[PDB]
Amino acid sequence: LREIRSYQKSSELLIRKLPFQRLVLEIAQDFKTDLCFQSAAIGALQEASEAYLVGLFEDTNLCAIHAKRVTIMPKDTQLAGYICR
Amino acid sequence: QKSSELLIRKLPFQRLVLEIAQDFKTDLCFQSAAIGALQEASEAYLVGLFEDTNLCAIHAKRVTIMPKDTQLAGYICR
Amino acid sequence: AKTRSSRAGLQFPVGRVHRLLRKGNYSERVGAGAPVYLAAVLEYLTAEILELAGNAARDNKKTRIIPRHLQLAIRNDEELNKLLGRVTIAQGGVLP
Amino acid sequence: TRSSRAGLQFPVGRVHRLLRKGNYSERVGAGAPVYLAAVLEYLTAEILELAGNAARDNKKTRIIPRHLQLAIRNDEELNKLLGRVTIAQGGVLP
Amino acid sequence: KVLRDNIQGITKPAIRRLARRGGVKRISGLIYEETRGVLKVFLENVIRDAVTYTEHAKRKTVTAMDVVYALKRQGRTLYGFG
Amino acid sequence: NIQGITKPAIRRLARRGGVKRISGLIYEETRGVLKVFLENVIRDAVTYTEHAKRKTVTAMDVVYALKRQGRTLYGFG
Amino acid sequence: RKESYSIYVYKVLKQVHPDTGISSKAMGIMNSFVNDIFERIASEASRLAHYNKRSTITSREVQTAVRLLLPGELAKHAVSEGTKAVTKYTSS
Amino acid sequence: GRKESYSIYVYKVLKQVHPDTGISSKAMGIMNSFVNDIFERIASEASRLAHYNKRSTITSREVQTAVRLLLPGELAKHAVSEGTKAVTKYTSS
DNA sequence: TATCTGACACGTGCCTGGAGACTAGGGAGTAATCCCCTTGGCGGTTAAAACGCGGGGGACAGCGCGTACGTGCGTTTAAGCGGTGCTAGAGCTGTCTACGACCAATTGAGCGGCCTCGGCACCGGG
DNA sequence: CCCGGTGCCGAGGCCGCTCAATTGGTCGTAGACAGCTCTAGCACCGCTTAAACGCACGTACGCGCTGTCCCCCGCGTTTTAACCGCCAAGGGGATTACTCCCTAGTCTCCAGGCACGTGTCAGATA
Repeated sequence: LREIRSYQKSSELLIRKLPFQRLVLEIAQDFKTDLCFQSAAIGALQEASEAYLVGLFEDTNLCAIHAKRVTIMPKDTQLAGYICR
Repeated sequence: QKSSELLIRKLPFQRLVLEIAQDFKTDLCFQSAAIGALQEASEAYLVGLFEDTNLCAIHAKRVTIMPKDTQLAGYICR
Repeated sequence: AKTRSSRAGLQFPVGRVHRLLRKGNYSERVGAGAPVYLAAVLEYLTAEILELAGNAARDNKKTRIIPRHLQLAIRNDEELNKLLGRVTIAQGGVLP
Repeated sequence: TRSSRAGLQFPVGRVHRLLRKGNYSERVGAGAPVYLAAVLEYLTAEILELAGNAARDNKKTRIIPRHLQLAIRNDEELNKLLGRVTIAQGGVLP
Repeated sequence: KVLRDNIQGITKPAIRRLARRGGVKRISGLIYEETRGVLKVFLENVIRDAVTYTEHAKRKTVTAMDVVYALKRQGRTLYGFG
Repeated sequence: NIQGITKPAIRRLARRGGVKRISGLIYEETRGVLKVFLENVIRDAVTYTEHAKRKTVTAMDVVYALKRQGRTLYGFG
Repeated sequence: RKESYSIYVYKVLKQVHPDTGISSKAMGIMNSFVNDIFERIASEASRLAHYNKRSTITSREVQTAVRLLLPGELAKHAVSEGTKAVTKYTSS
Repeated sequence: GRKESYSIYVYKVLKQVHPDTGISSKAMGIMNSFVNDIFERIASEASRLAHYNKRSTITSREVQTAVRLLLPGELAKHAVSEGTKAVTKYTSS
């Protein structure tokens, strides 16, 4: 609750930068070797991914609340992904 | 399900469409094809809605869809 | 063969595609090979979807394809379904 | 100018150069850029009104992304318009 | 000629058949009114856009293509009507 | 590689998303989901880039890729 | 050499909230938002033109496109001010 | 009043694939609308690519990249293969 | 199950979109250069994360009771067919002309640097 | 932290260079308007019967409750790499200039496409 209010109040990014950058680069390497990413583009992916993720958890929480539970579960995320399409 | 024959009655649906349009701008005509297209779109949309509502109901371990389910589906559809 | 489609061994009308591209104001100029490529893609996709439609009709022992069959094919194939998952088919019905 | 002719702050000429360049149509009507510029002015005015209100409520004289995010998400119509929109550093509604 | 409350024209058995096609088995009574509301909202939205299209084209007759375009606005592309 | 998304990071994310209690499997599921989402966005961005015959993905590349996903991103020129 | 709407957004800011500033980061958001809305309306109007097989994007096209993209009351005010400005431009 | 449609070509492709199979008018109409829809979507994407790269012409390259974007993985790959093959075949003559 | 049939398939006739040749120009391919951002590597701090433990709030199961929904039967309503008759409006063509495209010529608005200044936070003492 | 002064640095004002907006005029034609025409829609009328409405019933499901058991949360402690700032260099994005090559445009030529007229079998009709 306190953490919920604290984080929802601010707009600082949550995922540590360098790890996320390494993730993005790993995926890109999987697609096509020796690509380069501007720090700006990695930041853009950071923002988009974090916002998307946040929305996903919002929907998952809605589903869990609907199911009378309080603890989200993989089932909830499956449902949120499915309905939204 | 096995078939595709329309499910909402034609004429009542037509009168519904006309009534709705009456609140936007009077004396508009509708090609029978337009009415048919609207009916098909509504049928598909409602079938999708009920599929999602059924998913939600199963999720809640219930069997009887309830308006709460519909609301949930509409909302998660963003 | 004077017709470009014949030149490319495609049943679709290359010339019509080119005319549409120019007339549809998608760009100022239209590459010579661009209509060719696009027509090839369109013919491929139509052939693909019709493959599954005909197979479904065979399963239904029907010589003629109908919207029911197209709906079936689109919904059953994962890829097409992803491509056309946001679509509605006249008298399409839905998968059981 | 032309914007002056219409009392709009937005660049009529700029909008006109864009309508032509972006190949949205063979030709472009004379009043079309005027109308479109006015519309853009109105929409930005509404966004900025709400942002300034939020900043005042937040005791800040300089607007920042979070303020825009709040303004957008709070107003029903705008939220409807920008529902698919994610704002850099936007944050989320409390 | 006047019109009235034709929303009820979507009778309970109609909605029940709809849901059945959707795979639903058991339906609460409260559903019917809610579904009627949702359908009304959906039609309001689509018809608003279709009528706008027509008005722009200086016509008095909503044509199927107009509804098709309106649906496309909603992102619900429709086939089989041109 | 992917596991760089620390459990606590997901916890913070969900907190911003309003969640209050989270099951253990949530972490792995979220990791996979985000992996898929990125895979998609980066595929599209890399394609945009390759078409431009460039070797360096650019912020605009990602912006368009998200635009295709119905994910308009504001604040990147 | 690059374009933007930043300065005009700033002028609007002074028009509406004389005593308020905006972060460059926020000005970027404002600029991209204007670009997005402009592009949406423009493409919408282009389709209106092609759809009725006219080659001219006249004010009428933009009016209907706005009436389509925006929600109800926002559209009402938008069309109001747009038509108003168009009239004035013709007046002078 | 002449009016365009791909019904003839769709019918031809049907003969190619399921030669012993007919098609209803409604199904043909659906196919016609489907072809128009994808044609339009690919053309729009190609146009946006052109204008993104500040290039004034839609060449084969743009359509290729557009197909790679719109279509899903396996379909995209197969279509790209088919398209490049057809372009090569055409340029050969 | 004929049969018929009209829905698909088939011929023919027209013609209109498509195709080929030539031109010219500007648009795109190429290279050459400039220089910036990108990576990469290190060391230092330290906040961030990783791990363990304890308990307890919450998920899950089971049970019991009530009741709202599915089923059926009988009764009622209007949806559908046709059918028939009228015309408002779509569509198509023909005419004119007001409006937009090009371009030549001029001007100051915008762009970017330059400076400067205090609002909001840095900074250095309480 | 506060706290007044710093400062700094992002806002904000100013400067000057300018190149894109403005303006004029011309010419073309897209678009406006009108006239005709012919369907496609509307209504209305009667009829039929299929569908819908309502009643009654009972029972399967929702819902509340309990009661367990255990999976997360919070805390503490220990480990880590994320961030940092620097610096080095170098790959490639940006910019420009130049060439040739492709495509719009035209004329000109004609045959596949499409409509319309016609035959005939897969499936609907009988």
